[PDB]
Amino acid sequence: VIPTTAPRTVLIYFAGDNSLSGYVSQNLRAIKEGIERDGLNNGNLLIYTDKQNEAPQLFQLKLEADTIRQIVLETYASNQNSASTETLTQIIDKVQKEYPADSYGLVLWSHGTGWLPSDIYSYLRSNFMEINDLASALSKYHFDFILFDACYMSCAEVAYAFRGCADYIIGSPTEILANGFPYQTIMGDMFKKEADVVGIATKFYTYYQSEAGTISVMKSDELDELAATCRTLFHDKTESDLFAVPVSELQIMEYLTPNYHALYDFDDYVSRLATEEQYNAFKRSMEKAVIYKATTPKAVYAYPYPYGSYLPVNKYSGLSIYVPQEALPKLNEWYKDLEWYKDVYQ
Repeated sequence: VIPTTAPRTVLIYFAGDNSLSGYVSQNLRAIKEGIERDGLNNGNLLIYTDKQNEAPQLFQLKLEADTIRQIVLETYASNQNSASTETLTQIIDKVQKEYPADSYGLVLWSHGTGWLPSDIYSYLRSNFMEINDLASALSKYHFDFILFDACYMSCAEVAYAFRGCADYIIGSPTEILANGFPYQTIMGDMFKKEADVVGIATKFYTYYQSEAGTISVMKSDELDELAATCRTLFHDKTESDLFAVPVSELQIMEYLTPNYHALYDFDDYVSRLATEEQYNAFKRSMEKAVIYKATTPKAVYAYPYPYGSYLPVNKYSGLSIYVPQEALPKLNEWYKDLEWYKDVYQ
């Protein structure tokens, strides 16, 4: 018999209650198999779900003898809105209070449009994870990692917005469809004394290696330098300068609609605007900030239902970026409220 404190408490928060509830169940199956395969290094694993035809609930999963024990802690009223950041921080507070640990991690599962505005389709002339409210809500915490099991979250704008509340950010610059992350192989990595964020991303790549998927890991204390380096090439560009960049030449990252796209490869975009000197500086900053990245030959997209699309990843920096475009004035104006824009474009 040995005394020990928990090296980490991790909350996996499924913002479900939609067409994708089946996927929450599949992921819960993968998580239970992963705990049974790895154990949890004395850590605590808490799950929040809000499935359709089910009340929202917070429960612990733990290993007991040779098997999983689910302990349904709280069952919430059904007027609890799980896509609300107030709900998210209510749950985080409860977990931290009842499961204190040497450190914390957060997995946010939400398949949809990621951080882009609710009106995104409208803005492209054709949201729980709205970047400013979410970053504001989480800014009072400190996580060792946030794993975004969501589309398009590996972009400069998100990595920058969350730099203060997480040491590392794990996500995809493109879509993650179906179940999402391979929970059945990453559970032990989340609970090492230091979270093995590179392990987690390498497992995502290994799982999807014969199919399609993109992953990256950002080191948050390198993001201030990345923004400063980008500031040197963006802060003197007029709207007319920006609009002269031809997106038809750029590596696509986002593909929700067939005519206008918001997000493209970060490095590719910057290479159209930077001087040689600025571009070399940018590459050095990216080498420090993006500590792991991997991609298959193609990226997979939901559009068009129900077959979807596979598009070639010919350039891959591990980060997507918004590209301002003359044809997207409402999206350009929305963009002006992001912290990245204010600090980098000014």
